[PDB]
Amino acid sequence: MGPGFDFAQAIMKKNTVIARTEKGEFTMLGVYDRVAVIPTHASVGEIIYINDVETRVLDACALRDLTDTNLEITIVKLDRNQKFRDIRHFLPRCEDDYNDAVLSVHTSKFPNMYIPVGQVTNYGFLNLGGTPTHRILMYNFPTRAGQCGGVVTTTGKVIGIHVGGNGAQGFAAMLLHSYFTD
Repeated sequence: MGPGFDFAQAIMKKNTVIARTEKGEFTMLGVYDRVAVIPTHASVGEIIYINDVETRVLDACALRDLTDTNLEITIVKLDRNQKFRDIRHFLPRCEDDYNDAVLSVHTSKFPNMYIPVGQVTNYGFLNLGGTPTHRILMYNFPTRAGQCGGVVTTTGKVIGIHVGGNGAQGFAAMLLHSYFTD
């Protein structure tokens, strides 16, 4: 409808795939080459389905910060015959707060979904399903089941992926440029 949705659509149309594990279907953001991200609670194994194709997982790494605390991001390298558009230059370098964000989701259940979630707070510490977690972003939108892996954007920046909510508020793990230095 406007410039927020335009930037979000540009990311969804070229840099997402539908990932399916034993724990369900997730929006998965492709970042560069064959490297993508997914919430750690997706429990990625040796095999994953990508747009319903059986795919070997070449590597998977559940990130923690230097305090040894969960970040709820898993970086996955996919045995795929095709590279993602490199979007590392849209990633923020530091932890920050943001105005006017969009959460975008694409699964079987919720195709072509775009939610204007508004202002984003650097929340920091969250007990997320009983796991201490750092680098959490918070938005005052009642997000639901099926939205995990959703991409959080502003005009010009890809800032996080949706990892849960409490019924009133939604929560995303930060994406930083330093996670994807090759």
